[PDB]
Amino acid sequence: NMSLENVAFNVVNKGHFDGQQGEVPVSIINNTVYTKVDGVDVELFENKTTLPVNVAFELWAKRNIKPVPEVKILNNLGVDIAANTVIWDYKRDAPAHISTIGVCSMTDIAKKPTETICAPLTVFFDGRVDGQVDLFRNARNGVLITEGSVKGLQPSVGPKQASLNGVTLIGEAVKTQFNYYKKVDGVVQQLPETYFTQSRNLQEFKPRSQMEIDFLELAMDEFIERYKLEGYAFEHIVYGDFSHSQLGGLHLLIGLAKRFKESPFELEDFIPMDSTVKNYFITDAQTGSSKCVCSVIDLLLDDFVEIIKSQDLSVVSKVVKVTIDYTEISFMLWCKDGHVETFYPKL
Amino acid sequence: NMSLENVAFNVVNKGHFDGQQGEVPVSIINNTVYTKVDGVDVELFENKTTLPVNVAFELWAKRNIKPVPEVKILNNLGVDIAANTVIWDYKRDAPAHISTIGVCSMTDIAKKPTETICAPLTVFFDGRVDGQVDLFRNARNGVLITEGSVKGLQPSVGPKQASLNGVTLIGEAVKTQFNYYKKVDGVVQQLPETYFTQSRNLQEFKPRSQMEIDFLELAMDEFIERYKLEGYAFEHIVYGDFSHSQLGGLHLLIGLAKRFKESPFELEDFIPMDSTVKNYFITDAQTGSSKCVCSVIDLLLDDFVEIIKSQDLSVVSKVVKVTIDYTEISFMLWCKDGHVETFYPKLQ
Amino acid sequence: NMSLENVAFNVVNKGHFDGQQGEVPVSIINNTVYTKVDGVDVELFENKTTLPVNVAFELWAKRNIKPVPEVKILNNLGVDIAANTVIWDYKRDAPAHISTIGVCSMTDIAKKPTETICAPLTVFFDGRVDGQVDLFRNARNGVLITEGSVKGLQPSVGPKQASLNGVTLIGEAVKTQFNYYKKVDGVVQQLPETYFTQSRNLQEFKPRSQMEIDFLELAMDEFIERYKLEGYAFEHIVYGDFSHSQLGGLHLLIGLAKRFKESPFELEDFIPMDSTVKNYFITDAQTGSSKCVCSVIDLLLDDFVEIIKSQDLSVVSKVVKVTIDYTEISFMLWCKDGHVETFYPKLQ
Amino acid sequence: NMSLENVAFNVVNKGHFDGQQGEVPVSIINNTVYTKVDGVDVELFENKTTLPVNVAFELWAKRNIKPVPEVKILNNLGVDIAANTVIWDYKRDAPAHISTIGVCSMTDIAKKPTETICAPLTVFFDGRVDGQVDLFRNARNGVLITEGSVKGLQPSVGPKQASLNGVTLIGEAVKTQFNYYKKVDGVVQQLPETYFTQSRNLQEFKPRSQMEIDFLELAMDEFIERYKLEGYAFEHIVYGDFSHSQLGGLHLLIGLAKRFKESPFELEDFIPMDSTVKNYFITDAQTGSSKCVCSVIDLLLDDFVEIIKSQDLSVVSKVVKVTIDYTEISFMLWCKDGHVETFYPKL
Amino acid sequence: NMSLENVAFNVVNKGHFDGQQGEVPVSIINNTVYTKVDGVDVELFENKTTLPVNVAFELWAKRNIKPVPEVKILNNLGVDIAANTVIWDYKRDAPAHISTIGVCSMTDIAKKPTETICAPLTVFFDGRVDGQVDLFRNARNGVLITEGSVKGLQPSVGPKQASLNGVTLIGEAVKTQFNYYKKVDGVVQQLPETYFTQSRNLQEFKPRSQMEIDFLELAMDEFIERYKLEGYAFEHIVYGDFSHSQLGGLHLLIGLAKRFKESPFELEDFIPMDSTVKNYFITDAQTGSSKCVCSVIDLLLDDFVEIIKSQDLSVVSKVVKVTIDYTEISFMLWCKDGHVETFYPKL
Ligand SMILES: N=C1CCCN1Cc1[nH]c(=O)[nH]c(=O)c1Cl
Ligand SMILES: N=C1CCCN1Cc1[nH]c(=O)[nH]c(=O)c1Cl
Ligand SMILES: N=C1CCCN1Cc1[nH]c(=O)[nH]c(=O)c1Cl
Ligand SMILES: N=C1CCCN1Cc1[nH]c(=O)[nH]c(=O)c1Cl
Ligand SMILES: N=C1CCCN1Cc1[nH]c(=O)[nH]c(=O)c1Cl
Repeated sequence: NMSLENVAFNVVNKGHFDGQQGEVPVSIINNTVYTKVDGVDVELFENKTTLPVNVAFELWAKRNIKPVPEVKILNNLGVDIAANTVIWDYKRDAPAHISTIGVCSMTDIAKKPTETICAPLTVFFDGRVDGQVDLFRNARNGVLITEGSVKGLQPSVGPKQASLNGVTLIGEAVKTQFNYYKKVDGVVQQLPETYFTQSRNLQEFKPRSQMEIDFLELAMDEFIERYKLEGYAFEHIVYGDFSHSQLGGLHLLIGLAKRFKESPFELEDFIPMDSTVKNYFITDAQTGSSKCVCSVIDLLLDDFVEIIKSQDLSVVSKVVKVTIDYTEISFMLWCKDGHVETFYPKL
Repeated sequence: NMSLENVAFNVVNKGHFDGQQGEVPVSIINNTVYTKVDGVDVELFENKTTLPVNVAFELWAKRNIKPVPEVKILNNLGVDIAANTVIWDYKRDAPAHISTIGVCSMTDIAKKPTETICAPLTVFFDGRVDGQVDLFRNARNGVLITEGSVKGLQPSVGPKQASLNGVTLIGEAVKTQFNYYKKVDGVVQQLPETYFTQSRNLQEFKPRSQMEIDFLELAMDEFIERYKLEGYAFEHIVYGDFSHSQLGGLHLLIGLAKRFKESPFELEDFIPMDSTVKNYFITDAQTGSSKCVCSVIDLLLDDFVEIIKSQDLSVVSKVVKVTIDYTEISFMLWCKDGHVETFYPKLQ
Repeated sequence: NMSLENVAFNVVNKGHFDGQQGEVPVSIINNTVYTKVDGVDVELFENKTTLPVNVAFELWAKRNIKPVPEVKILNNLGVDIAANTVIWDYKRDAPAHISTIGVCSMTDIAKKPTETICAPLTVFFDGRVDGQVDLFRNARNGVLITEGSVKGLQPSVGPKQASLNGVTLIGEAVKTQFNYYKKVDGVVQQLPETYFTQSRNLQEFKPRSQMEIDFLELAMDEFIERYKLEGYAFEHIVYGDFSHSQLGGLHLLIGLAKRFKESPFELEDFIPMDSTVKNYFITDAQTGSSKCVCSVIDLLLDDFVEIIKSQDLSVVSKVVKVTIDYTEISFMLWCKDGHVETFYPKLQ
Repeated sequence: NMSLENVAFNVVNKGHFDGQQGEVPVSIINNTVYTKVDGVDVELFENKTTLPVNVAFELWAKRNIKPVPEVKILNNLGVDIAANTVIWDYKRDAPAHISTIGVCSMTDIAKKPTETICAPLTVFFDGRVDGQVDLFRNARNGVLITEGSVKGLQPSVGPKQASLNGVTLIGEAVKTQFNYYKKVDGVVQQLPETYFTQSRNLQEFKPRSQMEIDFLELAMDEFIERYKLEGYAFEHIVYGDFSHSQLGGLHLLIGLAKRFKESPFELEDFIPMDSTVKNYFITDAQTGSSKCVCSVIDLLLDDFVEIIKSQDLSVVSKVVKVTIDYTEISFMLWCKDGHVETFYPKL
Repeated sequence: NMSLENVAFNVVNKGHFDGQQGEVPVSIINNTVYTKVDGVDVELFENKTTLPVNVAFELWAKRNIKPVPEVKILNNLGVDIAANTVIWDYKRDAPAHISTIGVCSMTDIAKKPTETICAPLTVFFDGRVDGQVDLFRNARNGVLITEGSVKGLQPSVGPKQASLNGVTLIGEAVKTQFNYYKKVDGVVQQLPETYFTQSRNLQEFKPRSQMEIDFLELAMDEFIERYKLEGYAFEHIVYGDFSHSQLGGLHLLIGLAKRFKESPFELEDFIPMDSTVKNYFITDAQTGSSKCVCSVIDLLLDDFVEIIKSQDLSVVSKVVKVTIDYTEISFMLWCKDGHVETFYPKL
């Protein structure tokens, strides 16, 4: 007996869809779902998706409320759809995937991931749910996460962090670090050695290494001396140059975090979605320096330092490919006279 | 077991809400309800009401599909709400009443009309439904229809016609003539003697008496001579006067029907609802004669002739009250030198 | 060169998308596309689909404007998608298929039907378009139409009529009768022997055989006597029975057409889409007889007579399967004492 | 001469409806009201209600701008409608009541509360307005507030705080503490002895007693010792247990306030309205501990301590009824071996 | 080849319209523009204007991304339309002007400002763009800004600050101080001597003079003594009186800034647009003092002091006209017994 009113009953009484029996009266208007509480309408859901309001409400109510991979990792691994769950994209306020399997009669393409319509799609499987490892083994295309080993399968250790109800966190009361596995055309695929981004944000930025503490604490000249970074344009690249009309550099989140603590600036997130590299239109409030496309990545500073120090500085211009979050990120490296001028990731 | 998806399943499978178990997939968008059929979306309902789309859909699916009184009758009798049904108002594409009793959880004020919230409201009861005559007997305020006698209650014979799925008709395979009863503050009321409007339409107009046949077939002059109508301004009032820029008269539907057969015109229904008197902005296409507010009533011609021949004609202008469809309709009567100049109903 | 403004320029200047260069100014508001003509806004398209307004506009502009199979045929043959065209579904005012191939960047799953995403889907190919017969020969799943012979493939002769810009017609200046071919999992299929529905409408109903002429012109009794139809309940099944509150029979479009000429009625099309069997909520205006779900099919009368005269009549009720428009339509047959009581299609 | 344009004139020139004469040009679009200022459109009102945009605009413009009872108190006392004013619900951005009396021609069921249509409804009367005490005396059902005594009527002293333009506050320049009176079916009703919630919020939380200062300042072991709370599971109940997957306890707002100062967490207010007990879907950012339905109440800590210490701890499971904000709040008390395990309010 | 899809291509790849060739797939729904990124819809623009969604999107994408005059200055100078650019109004989230010249085929009234349809309109010209000074000279009505002298034209030195992507700032990496020129009916007009407002906001308020530092730092009695302000009701006017039901005074932004640091209050901006004088409905959270129409201006405190000390205090009531932001601001001055009672600007 699945229905709009039963989904709303579950949201009101359980905080999300929990399979309970019951109904509440519902009103739909203004792309919004209301329920009646003691004679007046209370908003339960405002649709920000491109789906019909009542369909989006049901997928949101049926969202996975356990730690799940961040959407950027699923996208980077080519995931098209999830087995018997909904990965909600809190950056977009919308389902991460267009279709479902065994979730919702308006969006399901199948009830089980073994149906043949699913074979060409990369299905996400969650080894914490009974039966899903076996489904991964039978699927032609898929991505599997587990908490532990799967007999005979070679794992890839994922990022330390995961998303729990739209909060990205490294779990202490719950496990957020998974093994990853991937199959293409029926064949298990070796996932590449990879760096991971750290998923921090500008204002709550906390360092995760002694080098990152030093960078936030020392003066730039002091930090550069200790970590032997002369000639790598580290200031320009990480900390930014605000002296000209066009803002120079500023491509690591920790550098924006330091600048923001000192002096606020505006960041227009003009493609608002989860991605390994983010592009912002930045305007510095104190100087008026700005840049329409400022590419930013949150790598652990030690990782970025390892990457840039590995580069040959003998060419004026060069694409540098780095595996990050399982995907190939192209960096542009600009050099002159054997030292770096700039280095930035591309989206 | 109440559910949007179950309402849609009933619409798809039974043509209306029939209390069947089942569900179909539904999308709501654009103030429209869709359902998915073989991979594509099919429209089931477009909301034209001021209620939320899913609520309006459910009240529409739960509409009464038996012959029921036209909305103008229920309005004139002061009905506020219906016992355990929805009277769908097809002139407004909306429920006839704001609230419900035992129909829909978003709009219900009660499950049964015996709840005290219902005592002040004038509840419509339907003697065809078991138990509702007795519910009327116990109610403080109500209107009751029946198909036959009720012990101890004198009936008022209602109109011949009723509304069945939005079609107004005089039933032959089904009964459409009801007895009417009304209670106010626990007291059974004597309903007044009344004329009834005939609820016909311009394009499909059927005469219902020999006088109406003669009016449609004879020339104006011969008709007036036959029924001895000199001095009552029938040429103005019923036939209409298209000779000046302001259209004169034309206040009886049969007169519009006769003109429309001969020469088409535009009628703008600028207050689109069911009422005993209708006002139209009329533009005649042949002549260009027009009138912003042309008040029109569909009386049997014989009834209209009885009314106008039953008036005193000795003052320039006055209000004439006529009980029609159970309500008091004001007409304006204008006379000169002992004869009619014009006579028209007012929408009020 | 793809662009909303370029799509609008083609609509304004060519009547549909024709691949021409140019642009006009466009406004989108109210799920409606406008363009500016001499300082004011003119409506080009009102979106009635569940797709975004600008996407629906483009698919509509890119609709196939040649005669194409009616949507019910394509549905019954299991077509999922069309190769490099849009079949516009004029009954739903929406694309017949959710996705496209080589039409529109928002809806395309592929540029060409040879991409592997297309292999499981049943792709509609059009032999009038160069290369598409060969694309069918190579496709895993498909339906092909042609105007003539294909070397090595046995044809199924399709219906006489097809849809041209939403008008269903039997072409005289253009060919509307196609050969049909179908492949499932790489294997060419033998399509079954089938009847076809005639796709006529109530108001414009044209007889297509002498038997149908006789049915429209003769009285019920003389018709039944002439074609020796006693015992098959044609009076109930085809002519309909309006004598009780529940309307009896009336399951053949020609019978509705004959009634409609004599006396109008209301048909509520409560699942508005193209299908072989249609269900209507019918209310007869003259009698008040009505039925919530009246199943109606437009067969040539001769075909219907062949079907009903080809059944065993010895049990109270059973399901009779009939191949119509390439699909298996279930009918319910009800008999008593060796004669028909009623016979009606089911929408399923 | 009441009209949409006159309501907008009043909003522009007086900040709200003030009965002044005048008109401004208005545009309605996107469920929003605009007025034209020097050639361009300026937003005056965005409709978040289920009423028609122009109707909601007029009720919002006609909102009571004096301190009024919080909506949760009116709801708890059964109020259906207000006499000749609009109580605006700033938690819902909507009128607290569906219908009006003498306010708005689209929503009025009557012009005066003495009309018989009002008799079955509990009408709110404001004794600060001339004539309303007398109307309360003539009404069959109603709730009256006053600043002072009403001859012969037995008062109930209300909460110290009230709402002024959506700000909940204890007045110093204005009076916010009212006497309350209530009638049902023509009969004055004795209002119960009651606790009141304190209406504080998470981030601006300020303590209102020495015990509350101590709780924010001392360590939990120290606080528990001083106030002799051993065996009442006070830590679990008030301060929360974040060590497991499912978040244990945490049912008093002061405990969330303390936790939030230390380490931020997300609170999804999935039924957004004013109520004595609130239910949140909480996710702790530092540990990943979470709970779909966490029931929370803001009682003065001294009040909560009085309540829990009053309980008999000899039964494993027991509903405990406490009058709060004039309504019966059911608490679940769970005990083992003569000490409390948990204690939480229900919504 | 201008089109909706090309505008969206530019927004995605360049951060704004940059004249680049290319297209992305776009969806329009819910008065919102989406583009498809790897199979799912991402929001690019939410229309808050009264224009059609796709038209508003194009004007926003084509917004001037250099420092431009704040909208209040353009409005005060009578500007109706801009030459070959879009001044975006970030206070209204909408174009500052209804029509355009050479920007957008749905809103253009002309392609060049020399067309005769433009003659009756005051056109904004930007002397930093090649050719626009000459266009100003040929225009019948217009306003011109430049960075430097224009031969033979008498300049007016504008405000120090300008708006860069909705951030108001005094430029250090870019120039924000312009010369202003204005023509009416073909004749160059002498712009008046004027004060300028400072365009600061409540929470980030930073002082810009020793007097402003003193006001934030000293006690009111101390500040008043040092700057010899006795008898000018400075406390009432600047700092506010919260002791009564109706909030007295509080008309300078610096006074609200000081009060807000000490104790928060609500400011309802009920006409949300950019203007020299702003009107707020204010409610003090600590006392409950409030005022429906509180007129506020951000003048440098030294400027306000110069203005009030210049006034003759011998009349109970008097309108005082002050040129601010090039416009005539009327102040009401109320005096008794030779000292000020209050002084407030009018909107
Ligand atoms: N600074 C400029 C001006 C245009 C090119 N560019 C470099 C740059 N920087 C980024 O941050 N991201 C890019 O993609 C690119 Cl590309
Ligand atoms: N013809 C005119 C011009 C204005 C008055 N009038 C009569 C009239 N005729 C109607 O039909 N209805 C009215 O209400 C009225 Cl009133
Ligand atoms: N007349 C009635 C009343 C309910 C059953 N029935 C027969 C019928 N007739 C149709 O036309 N179509 C049906 O599906 C069915 Cl079923
Ligand atoms: N902790 C759990 C898991 C399910 C039951 N429960 C207790 C609880 N806690 C609340 O905070 N509120 C409740 O209503 C209830 Cl019930
Ligand atoms: N304090 C009051 C009560 C009504 C008049 N007034 C003064 C005032 N103060 C402002 O701040 N702005 C005004 O426009 C005006 Cl006017």
